[PDB]
Parts: sequence; C-alpha cells; structure tokens
Amino acid sequence: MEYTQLGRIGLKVSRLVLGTMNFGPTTDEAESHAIMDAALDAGINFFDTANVYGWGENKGRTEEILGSWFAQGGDRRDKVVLATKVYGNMGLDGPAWPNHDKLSALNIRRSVDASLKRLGTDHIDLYQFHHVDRDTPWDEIWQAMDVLVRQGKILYVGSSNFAGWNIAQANETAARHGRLGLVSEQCLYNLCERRAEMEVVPAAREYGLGVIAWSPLHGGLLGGAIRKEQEGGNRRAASGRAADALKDPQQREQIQRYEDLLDKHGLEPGEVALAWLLTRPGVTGPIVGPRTADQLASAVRAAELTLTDEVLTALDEIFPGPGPSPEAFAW
Amino acid sequence: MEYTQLGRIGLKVSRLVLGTMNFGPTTDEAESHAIMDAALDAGINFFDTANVYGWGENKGRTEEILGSWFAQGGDRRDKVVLATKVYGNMGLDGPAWPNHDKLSALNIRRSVDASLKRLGTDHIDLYQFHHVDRDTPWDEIWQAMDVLVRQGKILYVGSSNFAGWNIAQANETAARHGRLGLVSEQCLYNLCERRAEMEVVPAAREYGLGVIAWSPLHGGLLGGAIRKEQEGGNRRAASGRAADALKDPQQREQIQRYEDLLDKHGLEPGEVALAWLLTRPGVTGPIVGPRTADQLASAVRAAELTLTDEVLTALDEIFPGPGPSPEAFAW
Amino acid sequence: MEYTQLGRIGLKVSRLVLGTMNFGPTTDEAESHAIMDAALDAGINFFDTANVYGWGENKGRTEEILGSWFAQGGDRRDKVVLATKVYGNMGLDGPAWPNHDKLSALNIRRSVDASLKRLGTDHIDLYQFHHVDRDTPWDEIWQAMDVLVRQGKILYVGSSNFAGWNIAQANETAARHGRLGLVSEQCLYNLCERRAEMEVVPAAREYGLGVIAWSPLHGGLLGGAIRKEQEGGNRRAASGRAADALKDPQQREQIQRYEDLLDKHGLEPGEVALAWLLTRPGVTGPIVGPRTADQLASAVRAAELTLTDEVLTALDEIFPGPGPSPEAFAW
Amino acid sequence: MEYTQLGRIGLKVSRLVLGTMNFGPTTDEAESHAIMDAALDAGINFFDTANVYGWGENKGRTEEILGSWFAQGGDRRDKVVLATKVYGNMGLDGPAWPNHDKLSALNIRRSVDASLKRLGTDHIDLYQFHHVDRDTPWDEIWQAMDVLVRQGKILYVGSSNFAGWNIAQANETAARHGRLGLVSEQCLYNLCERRAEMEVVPAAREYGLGVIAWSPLHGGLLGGAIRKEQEGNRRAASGRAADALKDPQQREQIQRYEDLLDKHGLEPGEVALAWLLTRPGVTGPIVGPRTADQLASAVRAAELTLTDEVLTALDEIFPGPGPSPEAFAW
Ligand SMILES: CC[C@H]1OC(=O)C[C@@H](O)[C@H](C)[C@@H](O[C@@H]2O[C@H](C)[C@@H](O[C@H]3C[C@@](C)(O)[C@@H](O)[C@H](C)O3)[C@H](N(C)C)[C@H]2O)[C@@H](CC=O)C[C@@H](C)C(=O)/C=C/C(C)=C/[C@@H]1CO[C@@H]1O[C@H](C)[C@@H](O)[C@@H](OC)[C@H]1OC
Ligand SMILES: CC[C@H]1OC(=O)C[C@@H](O)[C@H](C)[C@@H](O[C@@H]2O[C@H](C)[C@@H](O[C@H]3C[C@@](C)(O)[C@@H](O)[C@H](C)O3)[C@H](N(C)C)[C@H]2O)[C@@H](CC=O)C[C@@H](C)C(=O)/C=C/C(C)=C/[C@@H]1CO[C@@H]1O[C@H](C)[C@@H](O)[C@@H](OC)[C@H]1OC
Ligand SMILES: NC(=O)c1ccc[n+]([C@@H]2O[C@H](COP(=O)([O-])OP(=O)(O)OC[C@H]3O[C@@H](n4cnc5c(N)ncnc54)[C@H](OP(=O)(O)O)[C@@H]3O)[C@@H](O)[C@H]2O)c1
Ligand SMILES: NC(=O)c1ccc[n+]([C@@H]2O[C@H](COP(=O)([O-])OP(=O)(O)OC[C@H]3O[C@@H](n4cnc5c(N)ncnc54)[C@H](OP(=O)(O)O)[C@@H]3O)[C@@H](O)[C@H]2O)c1
Ligand SMILES: NC(=O)c1ccc[n+]([C@@H]2O[C@H](COP(=O)([O-])OP(=O)(O)OC[C@H]3O[C@@H](n4cnc5c(N)ncnc54)[C@H](OP(=O)(O)O)[C@@H]3O)[C@@H](O)[C@H]2O)c1
Ligand SMILES: NC(=O)c1ccc[n+]([C@@H]2O[C@H](COP(=O)([O-])OP(=O)(O)OC[C@H]3O[C@@H](n4cnc5c(N)ncnc54)[C@H](OP(=O)(O)O)[C@@H]3O)[C@@H](O)[C@H]2O)c1
Repeated sequence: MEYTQLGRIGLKVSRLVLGTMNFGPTTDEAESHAIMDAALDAGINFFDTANVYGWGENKGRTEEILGSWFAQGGDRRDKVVLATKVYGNMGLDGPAWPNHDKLSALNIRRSVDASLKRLGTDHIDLYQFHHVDRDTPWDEIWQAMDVLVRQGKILYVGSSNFAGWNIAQANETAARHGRLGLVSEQCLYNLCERRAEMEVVPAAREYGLGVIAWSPLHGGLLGGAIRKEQEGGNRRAASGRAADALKDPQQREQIQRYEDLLDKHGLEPGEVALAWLLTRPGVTGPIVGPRTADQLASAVRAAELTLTDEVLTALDEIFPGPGPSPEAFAW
Repeated sequence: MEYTQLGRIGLKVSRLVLGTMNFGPTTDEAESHAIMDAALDAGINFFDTANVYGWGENKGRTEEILGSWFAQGGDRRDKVVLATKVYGNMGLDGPAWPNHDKLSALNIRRSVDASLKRLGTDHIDLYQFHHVDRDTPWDEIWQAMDVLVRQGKILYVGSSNFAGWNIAQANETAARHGRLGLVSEQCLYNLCERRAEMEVVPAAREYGLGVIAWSPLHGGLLGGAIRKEQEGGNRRAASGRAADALKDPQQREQIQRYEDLLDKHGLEPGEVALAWLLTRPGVTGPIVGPRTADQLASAVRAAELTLTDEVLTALDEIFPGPGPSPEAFAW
Repeated sequence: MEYTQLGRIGLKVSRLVLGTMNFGPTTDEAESHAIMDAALDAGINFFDTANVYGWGENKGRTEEILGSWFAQGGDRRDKVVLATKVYGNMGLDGPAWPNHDKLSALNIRRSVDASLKRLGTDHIDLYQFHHVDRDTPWDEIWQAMDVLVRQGKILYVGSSNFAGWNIAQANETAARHGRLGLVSEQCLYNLCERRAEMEVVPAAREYGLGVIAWSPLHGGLLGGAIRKEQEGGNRRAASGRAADALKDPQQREQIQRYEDLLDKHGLEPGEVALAWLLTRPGVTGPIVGPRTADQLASAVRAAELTLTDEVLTALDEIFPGPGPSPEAFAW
Repeated sequence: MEYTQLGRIGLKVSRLVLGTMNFGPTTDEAESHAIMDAALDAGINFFDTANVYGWGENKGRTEEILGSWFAQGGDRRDKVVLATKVYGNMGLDGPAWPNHDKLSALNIRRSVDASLKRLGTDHIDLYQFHHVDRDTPWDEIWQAMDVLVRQGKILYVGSSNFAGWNIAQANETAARHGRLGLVSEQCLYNLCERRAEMEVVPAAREYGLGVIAWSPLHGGLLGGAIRKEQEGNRRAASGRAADALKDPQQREQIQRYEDLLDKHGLEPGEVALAWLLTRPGVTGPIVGPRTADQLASAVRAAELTLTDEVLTALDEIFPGPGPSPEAFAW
C-alpha cells in the first residue's frame, strides 16, 4: 500500500480511502465487515462514512455497521483513521426541522453525539462538514469544533463539497486564532467530472489540504458499466448517476470510447479510473466505493497500476478538463 | 411558519419567539404546557424565559414549568432553541446580597447552574444578559461565558436591554480573541415605544445581531385594551404598563386612535401590532406573550398578515418613530 | 481660564472652545480677527472651524479668515489647537459630484489638502469627521487618516454627529492595529436638546473622548432671544434653529420661563446656558459661537459663573433630559 | 446615471464604467477625448485603463491619451475615479525580461511610476493587478501596495482575472494587519461567458468587492456582430468575436440572440449591457465604445428595463452554471 501525508498535516493515510456508503443499502453487514477486514489487511487505514449513510428510515445504519466492526476488537479502532460527517438531516426525509440539518453550533453538538453513539467510539478522528453552509459564519463553526477538539471528541476537521473560496475563508479564520484549520477537502472528482480543477483543488493545494475524491468511478459509470449494462444484482451502476449518464447519447458515447480504449490496452475500467485520480496533482487519493470484497481487491490493484503517457493522453482526449481559473474561462 | 436566521449566525428561528413570562404568575402549569405544545405544533422553535420569571417567592417557577414540559419527552428539548437569562436577583425581593445579582463571573457561575437544574437540561442554547451591567468589564464577562461554552453548558450568548454602544463594545471585545459575540439583542420595541430605532437596532444590525422584541404589545396595551377595559379575567392589560398608559390622556388617546383605525379595516389590534414589528428592518421577530392558547393562535395568524401600505402609513401617523441618531436629534 | 484634558489624551484645552462658524457670513474678517486675538488673550487655545464654513459660493471663507489671522505671525499658530472638518460638499450647493462629499479616502485626500491651503498651515491638530458616513467602512477611514498622521499633516482625529455605537466601532477598530482612535466627539448638546445623553455622551465617556458641545445656545435661542426678538441686525437668533423654535408654542413657553427665571435671579441667559454645559459630566466644554467681541467676553465670564443648586434644579425641570439608554426607554 | 457603492467601500461609482482599451489602436486621440468628455457629461465618473493599452510598440499610448485629456483642465482629473493596471510586460512583445512583468515588489515599483508619468497625475485612485500572479505571495504584494498608499501614490487596490480563492486569500491577509483589502474584482462576465458565477463573483460578494465586467459584449460579439458581419476598425471583425463566429455552435447561439431581439425591437449591445446590470453583485459593465454613438448607446442601455420574458429567454439561450459546489456536485 502507498501512503502519503494528508495535505500539510502529520496524519499519514493510505492513498486508497475506504468509502462505506454502500454498507447498508447495497452491501449487507457481513460483507461490509469482510470488506473492512480486507481493507485493514491491505494496509488501508482511512475509512470515510457519514451519519446519513444507510438512507431513509435507515440513516445511521452505516455508522452502526462500523460500530459493530470496531466492537469485535483486534485493534481495529486503534488502527483506523475514522472520518464521518455532519450537515445532513437525520430525521424523516423531507424538509428538516430547523437546526436539525446544516452547520449551526446547535446541530453540530447533537450530530456528533449521535455519531459517536452509533460508532461505539469516544472520538472521531476526522469530522467533516458534508456541504458548505452559507448561513453559518466561521467564528461560530470554529467555536463548535474547538469545543469538540478540547473535549477530545474529535481530532481533525475537514470539508466536503466546498468551493475553493470557502476553504480559504475557513482556514484564514482558523489561523487568526491559532486553530488547526481544515485538513482535507472531500470533493467530486473523476474522469467524467473534472471541474474541481478550476478552483477547489487549487485552493486546497494552496492551503495544504488533503484532497480525497468521492464517487471516483462516477457512481460505477467508469467501472465497466456498458459491458455490464445487462447484468443483474443490486449494482450501483444500474441506478442513479451512472444510469442517468448512460441515457444521454453524448455521455454514453464517452463511456463507450473509454471502455473500447481500455480493451485495446489490456486494462480494467474501474482500476484505471482509480489509478487516474492517483496521478492528479494535489489528490491524496480516491475514496473507493466497493460493493464486494472482490471490488476492494481490484482497487488495491489499481493503486499499483502505472498508466503510460499514451493512455493518459488518450484519457485526456475523451475526458478533457478545464484547468484552473482564471485561465479556464478568461486568460 | 416563517423562519429566518438569528442575525448573522447559523441558528434558524421562527419569526415568532414564544415568551414564557406569563407562565406561572398568570397562566397555570397545565395551560402553559398546552401553549408550548401548540407552539411546537405551529412550528415555533424558539422559547424565551428567565430565572426570575415566576416573581417574588416563586422566582424560578417559569423555568420549572419548562423543565416539567421537557421531562415528558417527545423530542421537545431537541426541537426547542431554549433561551434564558442571568442578572436578576433570585433571592428575596429587595436589595440583593452582593454578587447575587448583576453580571460578575461569580453570579454568572451560580445563576447558570440554578437555571440548568430548574430547566432539567444539561445546556442552554441562548444565555442572555437580562440587562447591561456597567460595573462588569467585557473581559470578565467573556471569560465567564467562554468557560460555559467550552464546558458545553451554553451555545450562544445574547444581550437584553443594552445600549447600542454596549453591543458594539461587547462584540468587538469578543472578536479580538476568537469568540463568537452576542448573537441577538432582546429590546423593548413596539408601536408605543420606538426609541430602540435611535441606536440599539442600528448597532445590532451593523454587528449582525438578531433583534427580538419584548413586550411587543406593550404589556397588552396594543391588544384591544380600550375595548376590553371593562372586562374581567386576570388580564395583563388591566395592570402594569398598559393600565398606567390608559390613565394618561395623551397615551390613551393614541390607543383610541389605533383601535378605531383597525375597526375601519377589519383588523385585530394584537395581530396588527405583532405584524407591524415583523415589517421593521433588522427585527427577527416579536417575543409573543400569550396568556391563552387562543392568543398563541392569534399570534400565528398575525405572522401571516400582510399589512397594506395605507395601514402602515396610518400607523406611522399615530405612532411616529425617531429614526436613527444622530439625525433623530441633530442632522 | 479653566483647562482640562481632552478626554483621555495628553492634549490640554481651554474649557471654552472658540467656534468660528460666524466668521464670514455673519462676522466680517476684521472683527473675526479681533475675536480670535481676544480669545487668545483670554487663554482660549482651541479653535473649531470647517471647510464648508462661509456657506454657499463662499464655502472655505472661514478657513481663509483663520489663515490670514495665522499669517500675522506672533506665535498664533503655535499657540492654537486648530480643528477643522471633512465630509461636506465644497462644490456648488446641491447634490455633490460623487466622492466630493462624505468620508471616502478619495474625498478625505482632496479635502485635507484644500483645507491646509486655505488655513495657510502645514498641519491640522484635530481633523474631524463632520458627520457619520454609514457607507464608508472604518478600515478605509483609518487608512486615509493614518496616511495623514504619518505624513505629519494631522495629529489627532475626532468625530462629530456620531451615534454612540459609531464611536465604539471607530475606536475598537483603531485599537486593533495600534492606532489612536477618536479623541473627541462634537455633538449638539444644550438645555434645549439633551438627547446626546442617551448614548452619545455615555459612549464618548466609556471610550475616553472629549465631548465638545456644538450650538451651546441652540443657535442663539438661549441667549435672550425673546427679550431681543424685535431687535435688528444680522442676529443668528433671528433665523434658523432659534427662529423655528420661537414659532413653536411649547418651545417658546420653555424659553419664556427660562428668561423669566433668569430675570428673577439677575443672570444673563447666554452665560447661564454655557455655565450649565460646563456642569455636565463628561463635557469638555461648549463651542462658543460669538458674533462680537463682547459676546466672547460674555462667554469668558460664563466660564467663571457658579450656578446655585437652586438654579440648576430649576433648569433641569424646565429643560428635562432623558438620561442614558436603556433606562431612558426601557428599565 | 445610476450610482452605487463599489462593493463595501465608501467610493461611489457610476454603474457604467468607461473602458479605454480602444483608445489608441482602434479609436484615435481626438475621438477618445470626445468619448471621455461625453462620458463625464452623462455622469460616468469611473474610467478603466492599463499600462499595456495601446499594444505592441505603442504600449502606454492609452494612458498618454488619458493624460492629455486630463491636461485640458476643467476638473477632469478631480471628477474621475482613475483606474489602471500592473502585471503586463511594457517592453518588446515576447518573453519579458525577468521582473519586468508580473507582481513582484520590484515590478510594482517601476510600473506605477511609469503609469503616473504617462497619465500626468500624482496619484491613481484604483491600482489593479491585471492578473493573478501565483508566484508572488500576499505579504510581498501588500508591502508594495502599502508603500504606495502611505506615499499617496494610490488610494485603492483592486484585482482582475483572479480566482475566488485568490480574492479571499488577499483580503484575509490584508485584514490581518489592518490594511484595506481588494475593493473590486474586474472579471470577464457577459451572456456568452458566465463561469465567473461559479466562485469569482460569490467570493467577491462575500468579501464585499465591487465586480466590474470586462468585455461585456464579448469583444463586440454581442453588439450585433452577425448583422454587421460584412461591414467595413470593427473589434467584432477580429479576436474573440471573430473566433466565436467561426464556430458553428456559438454562431448559432448569437444568431438566436439576434433573432430574439429582432422580435422584441431591442438593440443587442444595449441588451447585453442591461443584462449585466441585473446580475447580483455586479457593480456594472466596463463599456468599450469605439465611437461616441456607442457611448450614448451604453447610456441608453443603463436606462433599459428588460422584461422577465426577455430575461428568461436570454437565460435559456445563454445558460450559466451558478455557484460551486452545486454547479458540478450538489
Ligand atoms: C419648573 C417646573 C415647571 O416645569 C416645567 O417648566 C417643564 C416644562 O418646561 C415642560 C417640561 C415642557 O415640556 C417639554 O416641552 C418641550 C418643548 C419638549 O422639547 C421638545 C423639543 C426639543 C428640541 O427640546 C427636544 O429635545 C425634545 C425631545 O422635545 C419636551 N419634550 C420632551 C416633549 C417637553 O417635555 C412643557 C411645555 C413647555 O413649556 C410641558 C407642558 C405640559 C407644560 O406646560 C408644563 C408646565 C409646567 C409643569 C411648568 C412648571 C411651572 O413652574 C415654573 O417654574 C419656573 C422655574 C418658574 O418660572 C415658575 O414661575 C412661577 C413657573 O413658571 C410658570
Ligand atoms: C430559448 C430556447 C432555445 O434553447 C437554447 O437556445 C439553448 C442553446 O443556446 C444551447 C444552450 C446551446 O448550447 C450551448 O452552446 C454554447 C456555444 C456553449 O458555450 C460554450 C462557449 C462559452 C464561451 O459560452 C463557454 O462559456 C461555455 C462554457 O461553452 C454552451 N456550453 C455551456 C456547453 C452550450 O450549452 C446549443 C448550441 C448552440 O445553439 C445547444 C444545442 C443542443 C441546441 O441547438 C439547442 C437548441 C435549443 C434547445 C434551442 C431553443 C430554441 O428556441 C429559440 O428561442 C429563442 C428565444 C428564439 O430566438 C426562437 O427563434 C425564433 C427559438 O428558435 C426556434
Ligand atoms: N461527500 C459526498 O458528498 C459523497 C458523496 C458520495 C460518496 N461519498 C463517499 O465516496 C465513497 C465512494 O462513493 P461511490 O460509492 O459513489 O464510489 P464509486 O466508485 O464512484 O461507485 C461505487 C461503485 O463503483 C463500482 N466499483 C467500485 N469499485 C470498483 C472496481 N474496483 N472496479 C469496478 N467497479 C467498481 C461498483 O459499481 P457496481 O455496484 O455497479 O458494481 C460500486 O458499487 C462513498 O462510499 C462515500 O464514502 C461522499
Ligand atoms: N428582557 C426583558 O426585560 C423582558 C421584559 C418583559 C418581557 N420579556 C419577554 O417578552 C415576552 C412577552 O412580553 P409580554 O408578556 O409583556 O408581551 P405582550 O404581548 O406585550 O403582553 C402580553 C399580553 O398581550 C396580550 N396578548 C398577547 N397576545 C395577544 C394577541 N395575539 N392578541 C391580543 N392580545 C394579546 C395579552 O394581554 P391580556 O392578558 O390583557 O389579554 C397578554 O397577556 C415575555 O414572555 C418575556 O419572554 C422580556
Ligand atoms: N459639528 C456641527 O455640526 C456644528 C454645527 C453648528 C456649529 N458648530 C460649531 O459650534 C460653534 C458654535 O455654534 P453656534 O454659532 O450655533 O453657537 P450658539 O451659541 O448656539 O449660537 C451663536 C449665537 O448665540 C448668541 N451668543 C453667542 N454667545 C453669546 C453670549 N455670550 N451671550 C449671549 N448670546 C450669545 C449669538 O446670537 P445672536 O447673533 O442672535 O446675537 C450668536 O450668534 C460653531 O462656531 C461651530 O464651530 C458645529
Ligand atoms: N482586465 C482585463 O483583462 C480586460 C480585458 C479586456 C478589456 N478590459 C477592459 O474592459 C473594457 C471593455 O472591453 P471591450 O472593449 O472588449 O468591451 P466589449 O463591449 O466587449 O467590446 C467592445 C466592442 O463592442 C462594440 N460595442 C461597444 N459598445 C456598443 C454598443 N453600445 N452597441 C453596440 N456595440 C457596441 C464595439 O464593437 P465594434 O468595434 O465591432 O463596433 C466595441 O469596439 C476595456 O476598455 C478595458 O478597459 C479589461
């Protein structure tokens, strides 16, 4: 396993981050536990979850599945950098009761206690904002997080789905009073969606944040979705983001070009999408989303792949990116 | 229910704040619980109380009534933004034993623990200074509040009965050392008393405080007190501020003009006075003071009223305001 | 002559400030020079002017009259604490060209250079904002003033026609970065208009500003305006604020009672109004507005008057004040 | 003329900003001076220029044309908020000598003195970075600007072609030590190019910067370029506009735009300027008249009220992304 620092901070992480969103709605508890055992065996020490994972009436289930895994002992909790999230509504889906979503100090306080209880742990290593909340100012947010840091309930704070200028405002505000700022941004970034290149990733690099890419396969779309389009099972690529893209002729053609390119080179589409993210400047690593232990083993192989310049150039032809602003749209 | 941010902060509140001062001395425990259940039913998530409410030998009773309400369960504590106050003497009415009133770190320590015990909760969401204390410096006050913040016993700090320059000094002092300042000012503001427009509300707006208006009907004076002047009940308008106003020929003539105006437009005096405050720039909302469940329902109707330009202009004729200083008295 | 520190700073000033607004439009250049010589002979070391004084097409004339006075030599400039103002339109009366009024760094730059030229001096001792400018932020204002301080073009900065919270915001902003804040506020304050007591003077005193009362006789109204109502000459009391007040029945009765009281006590109304301001806590002194040398001589006598407690009580009853906020309108 | 505060600061500016890039290479000195007199007559008090304007061997000519304008007197300098730029190479076109371009304190020092001399003035009201310079840190940049502020050579500092996170970093750095930060961002923004909506404008709004839009007609492309395509010089015949008209999809977009405004009897240049005036946070467009009639046309656009029907139609023809992260994530 290849390791790196998470941005500027002292925390060392596997360049594969284990996502857990599938654990519950798509992968059951026993296979979820097997995937986490295999992840630990492979040297993956960095797990990403969220309070809302589990979905609908089962929001919180994923954290509970991690909690029963940790409860088995065997140094699992000691070994893992445990990340979860606050922002989402944990009540009945639909409009949230006021301050039962978003980033008020009020919702931060109740959300962290519920996550700690489901996870069966006394601390979260990386507590992440799930989304920017434009209505909560950073002196309120940093007050709430600093309460948790000094109580020992969290160690690090990260962001997810921020704009670049939110990262800068957040960390400048933290730095004025000596607080450790955001240590990582968790952003949508993959071959299909590269617009985090314009400002989010440049800002994260300037401020020394880790960058961990969520939906690195675009929801399974990049994992061989066309070749697999007729298979059964509870495949993630059969619904949601990937299925929507495959109904668009232009997006489907792109994915078809991708799968045909890789057939000519003896490469696997999911493994290449992961390996591609590992070449991007500033990217700590993809947050892999295995549905099966087999798909985790494939991810470990992806982290060992060396993409040739020829393949990288061809991928840029199919999936061009904008580069940084202002050059992306001005000069 | 209409919602808004409390000034600049991330807390979302109903634009009706439920005042509880009547609960105890005027409304009994059973009916207070009914009013609070109905407030939650109508979407009101923001309750104001004080340690002194109850009055006399029953100071603390209002908080205890809220404590018994919370103790039923039913997500009541989780759903409510709970505001209470410190400054008042909680001992025998009359001159307080030194440091058993006002805002020393000593009285803050003892008042908050006594409030938490009566409320049956481990934290207060909005802890308010009941009045400015000119003898306690802001580095002493912010030390005391920051102790409670970091212990998790409070979340936010607010002011009540401040001058505008007190708000500015408090929040500039807080900002110097990373602290969230005052998030709201609770001030006397209604059709009868508009002098908060001079400097209190302008300073609150500059510093991004919510503004929540206490005695929004001037103690019942604006709720139809002339028409109801001969009625029984233990009506708040039969005593105190309202009764005193009706003794004065000029103030009584003003209320008469008001009630006669509203008869011509088919409007209710109590609802119009609440709806008028909701139109004022910077006002988060009125802190309604229902004596009955029907009066809470009437307040909810008031929050849906749309006052016409013609009625707003007429109210300004009856109840002119000074505008901001310096223009209010100089140029 | 009685001297005092100007609030908290090391500058010592006479408790009569010589106002120059009459110099030009009401008092001609030679009599203006005689009044300034008489003021210096009496120990008055503190002169207030403004760029706009002169009025109309003659804006700047008063500063020029002071300039020709200083140009006479004889240690006049070295002896005088020279105060002038920025904010007013110096162009054609009417709507100003953008940034040719108010407190942008652009207007501050052009205004001070024009004042310095008219006054015939290389520095202004006290450069005052004529009025709050709600559209210019304090980091812009203090940048512009600090440029002038470091160049040696001004020494001290003062306010005029501020609200109390503006004083607080201004001086907290200056103190953040080691700058000397406002040293004095120049507000309307006299027997007739006491609402600076609510917040402006309390804020000034908290922050250690001098308080220099402008229009101390309410534009001549308190100088015997009723007794002299039939007189000729270009008396200031025949126009503007004083004339408007004498056409008001209640203000006229107030002034009549005042003049009758002072007839009974054998006291001069102009002198008493000045002596009254000298008793008010926090007041550095009145800015006298003599039209003649004899009126200056009269002001000097006023500074040596001791009003009996009987007269002081009678004045407070004829001319009541509001006291400080929040007590002035709440409790 | 409608006026507004420049973002959060005390400076008041007309919502039309007079751009001067045409003065010299496209509009001659006499006509440039007439456009500036007409701008002042209509109440425009805010002029944008740059040291490089004039182009090639004539870089600096535009500042000189403004300088001879000011030299005529009549309160012209006192009335105008004068904005210019530092970053561009002022030597021979091609790779610049080291530190004769970009934002080092060394190049800032030499560039401002040369602009002051050409402009014939002792101060610049708004001195703008022409482009983000990723190699110069903000404590160096603010040192250099503060030197100029304390000497009276500039009043305000603004940015141009920044990313949103650059605006935040600059102004947080400035605020740490009591300095007034950036007061304005000058970005490309018009119907054709709306990606400043992702982060640049949202960051400017949060930090209280003015937002002034350069090439508001996309270089004349939005001024009726297809109707005038065979006319006889015209900025639309070259550069950004010409390239867009060579592309089938952009040409079709502009053809749809010009058809839409034919139906409503409106002028394309005026509508494109009026459209920017409706965008939240936009101080106004930096108009680029080549002629005095084009300036009077801009003044008419500032009085125009676009109906909601037309605004909806423009938005469908010229969709924008809105803010990040929602623009690409959720
Ligand atoms: C010393 C005891 C005296 O008490 C006073 O003289 C107090 C009066 O001057 C009050 C305060 C005035 O009431 C004020 O009328 C001003 C014009 C307002 O000022 C305005 C304009 C402004 C610019 O000032 C602004 O700042 C302010 C906010 O609003 C002000 N406002 C707050 C509303 C308002 O209180 C008057 C109206 C004016 O004359 C109010 C009405 C009801 C009135 O006739 C009362 C008469 C009384 C009780 C007189 C006795 C008689 O006792 C007398 O005692 C004297 C010492 C002797 O001369 C006695 O001789 C026997 C005897 O005279 C008859
Ligand atoms: C008002 C309703 C109209 O809807 C539109 O006009 C939307 C179109 O303008 C879209 C957005 C364009 O698609 C855009 O093509 C630009 C050149 C790209 O811009 C480029 C360059 C850039 C510089 O802009 C850069 O910033 C950007 C990121 O990428 C842009 N990109 C975001 C990809 C891309 O969305 C066009 C391609 C060019 O025209 C996409 C293709 C599929 C198309 O023909 C669609 C036609 C439709 C549906 C037309 C109706 C006709 O309805 C018509 O309604 C009008 C109101 C009337 O004129 C009617 O005529 C009478 C009627 O015509 C029948
Ligand atoms: N911060 C946020 O907003 C956010 C949002 C989404 C996700 N996340 C995080 O990012 C993690 C990953 O997101 P995601 O589940 O959408 O990831 P993804 O990798 O884009 O989608 C997962 C799907 O890709 C396929 N796949 C996974 N590994 C593969 C491999 N080695 N080879 C071929 N196909 C493979 C599987 O598709 P099939 O099931 O069709 O076989 C799998 O179900 C989540 O667990 C969560 O922790 C964060
Ligand atoms: N910070 C402070 O110093 C301070 C001071 C006072 C109050 N407060 C807070 O502000 C809250 C409200 O104060 P308040 O009780 O004096 O409010 P208020 O609304 O001015 O007076 C309450 C009275 O108004 C009448 N009323 C209430 N709702 C009505 C409606 N919808 N229609 C017609 N009449 C209506 C009732 O009068 P009748 O009983 O005659 O029917 C009621 O007893 C208090 O509960 C407390 O939370 C704070
Ligand atoms: N910062 C501001 O906004 C502002 C506004 C106004 C003034 N000021 C400053 O404050 C200064 C004073 O203002 P002001 O001229 O309006 O003062 P004022 O004393 O209220 O009015 C002056 C008039 O009072 C009469 N008077 C003056 N001294 C007298 C005395 N000893 N005995 C009897 N009557 C006397 C004269 O009236 P008659 O002519 O009728 O005899 C004189 O013209 C100005 O010179 C200016 O420096 C500042
Ligand atoms: N910060 C930067 O990087 C940057 C870059 C470029 C420009 N700028 C600034 O932005 C200003 C404007 O840029 P620009 O010249 O490219 O603006 P523009 O409006 O996009 O293009 C100017 C052209 O549009 C046409 N036009 C102008 N006004 C018109 C009207 N009222 N009706 C119809 N057509 C009209 C004319 O084209 P025809 O000649 O074909 O008639 C004119 O030459 C410049 O002067 C400069 O100050 C800044």
